[PDB]
Amino acid sequence: IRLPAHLRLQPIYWSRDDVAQWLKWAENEFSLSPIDSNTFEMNGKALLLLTKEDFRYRSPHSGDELYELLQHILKQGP
Ligand SMILES: [Cl-]
Repeated sequence: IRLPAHLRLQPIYWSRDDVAQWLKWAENEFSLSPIDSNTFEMNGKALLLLTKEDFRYRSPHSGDELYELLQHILKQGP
């Protein structure tokens, strides 16, 4: 993945602006339906506490994909 540099940190340290940039990157990188940043106005800590369901309610169309992408990020190697 061509993850942005500042996002190479462990997601537990991502800021709220960092998560804003994360949604921008994914939508562009994976051609996802638009995502409002206001939808996911949170830090990395709070974002990691979300369920794929929660992502979907917040983003009905590209929500679950973001969840799984986040899991890939977290899962460096199987
Ligand atoms: Cl913050």
